[PDB]
Amino acid sequence: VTYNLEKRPTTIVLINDTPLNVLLDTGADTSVLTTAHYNRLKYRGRKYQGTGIGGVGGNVETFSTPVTIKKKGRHIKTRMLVADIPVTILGRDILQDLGAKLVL
Amino acid sequence: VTYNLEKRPTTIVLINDTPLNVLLDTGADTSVLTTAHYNRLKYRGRKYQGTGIGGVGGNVETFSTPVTIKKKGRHIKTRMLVADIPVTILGRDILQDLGAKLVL
Ligand SMILES: CC[C@H](NC(=O)C[C@H](O)[C@H](CC(C)C)NC(=O)[C@@H](NC(=O)[C@H](Cc1cccc2ccccc12)NC(C)=O)C(C)C)C(=O)N[C@@H](Cc1cccc2ccccc12)C(N)=O
Repeated sequence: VTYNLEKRPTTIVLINDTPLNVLLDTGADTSVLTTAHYNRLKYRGRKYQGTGIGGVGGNVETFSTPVTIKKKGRHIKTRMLVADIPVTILGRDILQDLGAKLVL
Repeated sequence: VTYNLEKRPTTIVLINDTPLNVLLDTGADTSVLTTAHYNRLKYRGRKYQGTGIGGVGGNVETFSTPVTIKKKGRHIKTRMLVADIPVTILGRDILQDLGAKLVL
């Protein structure tokens, strides 16, 4: 599917068997699940301490956690960061894995 | 051109006749020039007070300024926000104008 950017590009993905609406963000180097979302997952793996991320408002502490993402018939097994951010974002690391491309 | 997201999707655009490397960010609702970049523009228009933007680290104050952007043979005349952020970002407002699309 093609997102023309009239609205924020969001889609539902299954993370640890829980359908979540996520933002597809080419400006995010890495993917981050909101703490609220991490707490609603049907299954959770261990929490590994992380070393933060930065954005427009400064830096925020993170932890990392193992997840399985299902979308586009792919089963991706990776680590995602967790942080108190406003929305769950799929960044370049997972976007590359799913085959997403930005065309200008 | 197609960005496969192995690296941050950046490109050079001319803003007020000044070539700048900008980040193409589908996660940004609106475009923001860094203060450093605004100060290096060959030409600058008036500054209009704005009402901030938010991101991962909280909110940051902004002002808006009229600009002309040239890229892909288009001449776009619009307003961009200015703020002390780490990089200049072209968000959905300008991305839509240039015809960019994200494909998943
Ligand atoms: C972890 C992600 C980080 N990237 C980023 O923060 C860049 C990424 O596009 C982010 C997603 C947004 C969703 C947090 N975008 C923004 O912050 C943009 N905000 C908006 O559009 C808001 C959206 C927004 C705000 C509030 C609530 C929202 C609820 C739902 C949806 C959107 C929401 N609208 C407004 C009107 O306030 C700004 C750029 C215009 C990142 O890649 N960090 C890097 C490198 C880095 C370090 C320091 C500062 C950076 C600043 C920008 C990009 C990268 C930066 C890293 N390695 O840590």
